[PDB]
Amino acid sequence: NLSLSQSNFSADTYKSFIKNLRKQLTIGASYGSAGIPILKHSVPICERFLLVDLTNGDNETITLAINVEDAGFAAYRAADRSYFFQNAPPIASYVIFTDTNQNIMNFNNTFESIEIVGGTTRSETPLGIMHFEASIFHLFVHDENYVPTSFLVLIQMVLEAAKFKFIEQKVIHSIMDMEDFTPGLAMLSLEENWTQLSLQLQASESLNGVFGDSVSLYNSMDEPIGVDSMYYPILTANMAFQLYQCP
Amino acid sequence: NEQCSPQQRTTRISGRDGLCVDVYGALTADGSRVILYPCGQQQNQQWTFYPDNTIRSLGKCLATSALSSGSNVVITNCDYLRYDDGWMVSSSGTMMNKSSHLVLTANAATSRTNLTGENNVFAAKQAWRIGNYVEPIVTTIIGLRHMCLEATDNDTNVWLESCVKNKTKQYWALYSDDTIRVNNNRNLCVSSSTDSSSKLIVIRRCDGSINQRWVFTPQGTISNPGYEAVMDVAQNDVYLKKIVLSSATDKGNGQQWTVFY
Ligand SMILES: *[C@@H]1O[C@H](CO)[C@@H](O[C@@H]2O[C@H](CO)[C@@H](O[C@@H]3O[C@H](CO)[C@@H](O)[C@H](O)[C@@H]3O)[C@H](O)[C@H]2NC(C)=O)[C@H](O)[C@H]1NC(C)=O
Ligand SMILES: *[C@@H]1O[C@H](CO)[C@@H](O)[C@H](O)[C@H]1NC(C)=O
Ligand SMILES: CO[C@H]1O[C@H](CO)[C@H](O)[C@H](O)[C@H]1O
Repeated sequence: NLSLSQSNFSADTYKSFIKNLRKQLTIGASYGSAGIPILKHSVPICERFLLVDLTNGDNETITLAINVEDAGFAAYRAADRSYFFQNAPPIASYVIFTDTNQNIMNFNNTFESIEIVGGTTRSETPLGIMHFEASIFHLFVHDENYVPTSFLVLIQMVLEAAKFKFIEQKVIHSIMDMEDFTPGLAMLSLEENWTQLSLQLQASESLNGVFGDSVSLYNSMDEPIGVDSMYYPILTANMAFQLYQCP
Repeated sequence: NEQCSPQQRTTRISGRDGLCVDVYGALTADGSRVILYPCGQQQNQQWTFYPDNTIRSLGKCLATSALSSGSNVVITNCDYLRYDDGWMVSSSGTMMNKSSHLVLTANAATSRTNLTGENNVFAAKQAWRIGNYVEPIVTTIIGLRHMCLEATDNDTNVWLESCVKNKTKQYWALYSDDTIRVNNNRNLCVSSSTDSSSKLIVIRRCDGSINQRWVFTPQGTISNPGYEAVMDVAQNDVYLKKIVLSSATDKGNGQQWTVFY
């Protein structure tokens, strides 16, 4: 299983962790004219999950199961226990963490579902080394009070980081500088539009690299940049892979 | 999903010095000329793309004038071009005529310069951003050891320095002609060496050349597609204070860059 531990922790190993995560998610990826790998689709369940271990400084480890179709967490296993999002694939119980005491969390793996139940948004939830550590702990013990926020932390710091090199860079700066941050409009607008960008970018094969609809990505000055084509370096040199949307 | 096959999109096209592709005078008739003009909201800068590989303003298609290089680019009646394979726009922003291989080009930066069909050499004058947002994208450029490209020696050289938030000379403007420019002085462009003996990347006065055309690839390189090479840190050592042009290679991390905007 791919791993990121607190012992071997730095900007460089985090960068390496994300590279290998991207690489393994994009095994067998399709490619278009944009050259941004598209994730696999209609994957047999028995091979639809990529397992990733995370370990804090107190050597408490959780294994997260990433759906390789959409690069979102379906479940995680701590010790002999495991916890599944109620929108994880129905058969996921029979393929992963089979040798565990399995539980169902009463919310979906989406930011919307997690924020509603957690009672807290991503912009109120700080990100950094300390919060990565706490998240691993709170998930390992499964303190229900902190399970929602812990996923907001780790979904962003691992998966959205994998999805977007800009987000990866925000986490690199936070690790390097030992400076926590809450995400702003730039980071959130990428997360909001990963699925929309995937659709439009694959739809653009039809129209010479031009999108069916515009996508508003914000910059660090809170200025909305409208991406209606593949000819923006903030998309093209940012997004690492896509959701399968079009044949 | 019907959104996988969108039937049309109206956008703008901006290139050399951030100026837009413009039908001179908004003229209806066949052979009406197409020019480099300051960007605006007018109808004759609106360009509608279609599945049949046409690009249309005023209800008429964009087209090259002649078979050989040199001649203008014009709008003409579409029916003229219904059994023509039309334009292909490459990954870099090179807009090419399929059958002829001629590419959309701006031989000068001046307002009302005639756009033309020339032989592709991947010059900055042949690079175009298809998009409604025509403004230069202000950003830092982070590379090896998580350090920023900084304009140095009165905007003549470029090398890596520790990133400092809001430090003027570490900010760069990415123009619709694939140029990387000093944000404090947008007459100046990052450039591959004009001297044949040096590979050292420099800052020089913008001139639309092949040296100044830079493509941020999805694989994390900054490519000069004309010279078939990428930006690289000299010997993977940032303290050498030299960024060079080198053939693409996976040995080291000196050719990896992030756009942080
Ligand atoms: C890309 O370039 C090619 C070649 O330069 C263009 O093909 C040319 O298109 C014109 C207009 O359809 C063709 O026109 C007709 O020629 C006859 C005489 O043969 C004339 O009587 C008609 O009034 C009309 O002008 C022309 O033959 C054709 N040339 C070739 C070599 O096929 C094409 O239009 C360009 N495409 C774009 C979108 O720029
Ligand atoms: C989770 O997603 C399912 C569809 O897969 C949806 O029916 C359900 O409403 C979502 N969760 C909640 C709490 O709404
Ligand atoms: C004076 O403006 C008009 O002509 C110029 C060229 O002279 C441009 O085509 C512009 O789009 C049009 O509105």
